[PDB]
Amino acid sequence: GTPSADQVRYNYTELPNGEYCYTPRRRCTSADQCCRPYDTTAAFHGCGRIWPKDKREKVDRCYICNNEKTLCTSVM
Repeated sequence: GTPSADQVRYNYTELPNGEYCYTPRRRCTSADQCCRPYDTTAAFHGCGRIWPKDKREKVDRCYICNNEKTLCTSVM
């Protein structure tokens, strides 16, 4: 029932640029690049900063949270 790291997981997919996807907590340019969540029905993708650490450098990074938006990938 409760949220878990499994909810903020990701799945390996193919991108239009020829690559697969950019790992989480990695500097990206477009959300589409950021690896999508393992369960699109229980999570979403996007490029930004969901932590104070990334805010310091001010650099958009791949992130993945659950549908409940209660749990998200680690900061490190």
